[PDB]
Amino acid sequence: PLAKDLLHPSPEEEKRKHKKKRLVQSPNSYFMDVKCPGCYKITTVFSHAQTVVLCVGCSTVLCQPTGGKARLTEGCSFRRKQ
Amino acid sequence: GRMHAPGKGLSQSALPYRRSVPTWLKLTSDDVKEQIYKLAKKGLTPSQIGVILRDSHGVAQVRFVTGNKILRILKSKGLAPDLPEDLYHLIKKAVAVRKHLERNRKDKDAKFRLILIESRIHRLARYYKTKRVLPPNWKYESSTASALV
Amino acid sequence: IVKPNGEKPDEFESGISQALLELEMNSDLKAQLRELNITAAKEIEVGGGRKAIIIFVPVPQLKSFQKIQVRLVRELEKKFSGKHVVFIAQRRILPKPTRKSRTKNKQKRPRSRTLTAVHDAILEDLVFPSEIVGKRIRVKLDGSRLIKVHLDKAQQNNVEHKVETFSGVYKKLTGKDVNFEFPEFQ
Amino acid sequence: VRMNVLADALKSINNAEKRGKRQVLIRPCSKVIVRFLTVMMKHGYIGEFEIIDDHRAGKIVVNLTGRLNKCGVISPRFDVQLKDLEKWQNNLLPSRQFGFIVLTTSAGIMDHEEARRKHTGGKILGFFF
Amino acid sequence: ADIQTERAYQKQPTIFQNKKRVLLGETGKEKLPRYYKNIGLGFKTPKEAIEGTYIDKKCPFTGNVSIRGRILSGVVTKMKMQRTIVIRRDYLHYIRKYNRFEKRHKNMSVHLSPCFRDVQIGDIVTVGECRPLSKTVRFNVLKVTKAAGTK
RNA sequence: UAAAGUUGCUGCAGUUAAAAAGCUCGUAGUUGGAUCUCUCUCGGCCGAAGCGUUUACUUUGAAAAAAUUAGAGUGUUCAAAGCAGGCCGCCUGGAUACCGCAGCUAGGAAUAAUGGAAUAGGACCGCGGUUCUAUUUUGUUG
Ligand SMILES: [Mg+2]
Ligand SMILES: [Mg+2]
Ligand SMILES: [Mg+2]
Ligand SMILES: [Mg+2]
Ligand SMILES: [Mg+2]
Ligand SMILES: [Mg+2]
Ligand SMILES: [Mg+2]
Ligand SMILES: [Mg+2]
Ligand SMILES: [Mg+2]
Ligand SMILES: [Mg+2]
Ligand SMILES: [Mg+2]
Repeated sequence: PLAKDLLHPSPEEEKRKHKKKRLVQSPNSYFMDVKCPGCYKITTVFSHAQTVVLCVGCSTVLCQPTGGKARLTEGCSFRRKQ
Repeated sequence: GRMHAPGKGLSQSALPYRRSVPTWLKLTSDDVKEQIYKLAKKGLTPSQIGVILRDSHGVAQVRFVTGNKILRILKSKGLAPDLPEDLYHLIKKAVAVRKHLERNRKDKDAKFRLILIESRIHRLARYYKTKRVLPPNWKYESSTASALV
Repeated sequence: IVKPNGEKPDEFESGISQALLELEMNSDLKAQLRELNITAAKEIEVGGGRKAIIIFVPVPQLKSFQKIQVRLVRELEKKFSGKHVVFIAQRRILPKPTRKSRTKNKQKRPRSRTLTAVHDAILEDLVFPSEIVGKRIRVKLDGSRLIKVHLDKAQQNNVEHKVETFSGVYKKLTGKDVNFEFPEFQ
Repeated sequence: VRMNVLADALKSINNAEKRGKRQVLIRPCSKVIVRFLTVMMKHGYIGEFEIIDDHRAGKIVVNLTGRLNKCGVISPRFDVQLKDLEKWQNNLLPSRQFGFIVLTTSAGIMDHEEARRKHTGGKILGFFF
Repeated sequence: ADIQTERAYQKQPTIFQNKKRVLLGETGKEKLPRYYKNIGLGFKTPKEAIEGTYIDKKCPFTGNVSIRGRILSGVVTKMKMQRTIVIRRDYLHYIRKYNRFEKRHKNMSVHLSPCFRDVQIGDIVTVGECRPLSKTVRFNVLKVTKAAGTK
């Protein structure tokens, strides 16, 4: 305590903190590139998706809504964007 | 804290610092606008439009891409709700609780919650009157509440 | 090429216009700069014996410029030798409304045409290849300020050597001291 | 709900100084807050501070030197004339040798001594000593 | 708009309306000349008063009244009387023991001329002091400014 | 009246000493988050004209009975007082301040309200139109 630099927070404890309580608020979510097991072409998906994302180029269900992060279908791969 | 509940929760979205469109986003402002228009024709409120665009089409903030908010976009072209969506949802909730109450006369929690919902409706309606969104003679009536929704 | 608002082109503006024309003659991106139209240019001393070039691109054509900004900058760097080139949109700062004024404005001043907003946009365009990750204003003991800008590291090198060029440009056209640094991570 | 951000800032810095901490973060920030912190600067009571630009409202990280006994706000912001300034500083300040009353006049934000020099009254904001 | 609705004949006293006219100059009616005056203090005469036909002896522009003394402003609160309205003036009264103000108001019945049409509950009126026009009316509406959100 | 910070604006108290409504909603009231750095015409470069949304606030200026209060001068023998007095016919006073609030006045523009374009019921340039109208015409008349 006492002499603790609030100007230069450490990255680990900055991620440790709540998203709204950081020096500058940074959301915890991200955008994923989801690849279906059979379809050759990728889809952009929100991590905390609240809707049943359907394959635009097929009938496969890509993710299911949950309390927090959306659950990807088994086999459907994903890569973090940016 | 909550307006009508004792709870004091801290749960909301945290928009990022960067207001620039991400490079991977290949959608143009016009494409986003047409997607918004057809989603509105499907019968969705601006909230649902934003959720669908964020979930499936990979746009973070429509205002961030098109330089303009969703409701303004809908009102600009013409197809916008007669009364604001939050007021509409409040009226719908009040109608539902009233319908439940008229048959369950013994329910006293429902009466209390209904009064809370009416207070919220009145506050919102008075605010919208002061901003000229609603006509000054617009008033909430239980008899015509179901008609409005 | 240059179309000044005051319709008084000068020697450096003419040089910039003929250089852009030469690009339109011998660079595949000709079809871009045939439509585009810059408005002003200036050469200003920046570091010791060094100088820098500022091109006042029009606001509505800013994004079209930023589409091929990197190519334009590299080509002008080759043509102008060691002369750094920065593209900054030309924005009008309407005067602040004052009780001792007149009919100069029958409409409220838009927030985009304000000193603070104009300066923020000027900095953003000044560091276009990078992104403004953060901003920190430090107030010194003498009352002076210092705007320290956190830029993305993704595109460091590209403007890493261009450090102290943006600072000089901003000190010239804005009058405020600005320092640039790259955060370790986000 | 939160009103008079200046009161919250002054309470935060006062509590941090009572606790012996070397830096304090204040949020939200404001131009009134920055001017008050600067008049506290020029008299050596606070130290260097830095503004963090969150796009909603900035934060201020304030370095603290142990020279600050009290800093507070006076609400409501009463209008003070030149005649009543003596009564106000008799009430608020601990001595005539040190301490300052801060006020907004049309000339800006400044301590009571500068307001006397410029012959301008205004509205009281707070005090520090 | 018929202007003869009283038992007596309504007419501007200064204007003479029975000047002899030859048949050669009988192109319909003579377009009865209108009496109007320019009240000072930089107040413009409404075009309605100049080109109107109403008879109002209390009108500051076409009647027999002199604007003198105090010029005040108020908000229109009621318009339920004939040719006169009730405006509200709000202010803060200082209390020295507490160094604090309290909100006060007083209503004022002011004569409103037919030259000011489309006056709504809520607009601002600049009124000017005149001689007593009734038991409670001592002011005449000189200018009307619309509310902040009018159509 | 002070003591009485035992009426508390300054500046009091409400767990147990007297004290927070049984609980919630809710009109009025009170309070309310960041944010925005004077000119075109008239008269002799100025004097004029608006109006910059309006203020609140702050500073100045004017108008504000005397007595009383503060206060300058003056040995009532001193003093409370008084407006007198001093020099060898002259000389010299009978000042000044203060006077809430509201109302006038002119600077300042931080603070605090308020507005200015989103059915464009927008600004500026020129255009064109529609209508009515004052006088130019013109030694004169006409
Ligand atoms: Mg509540
Ligand atoms: Mg007593
Ligand atoms: Mg005492
Ligand atoms: Mg007690
Ligand atoms: Mg008890
Ligand atoms: Mg209780
Ligand atoms: Mg209330
Ligand atoms: Mg505020
Ligand atoms: Mg007196
Ligand atoms: Mg005396
Ligand atoms: Mg006065």
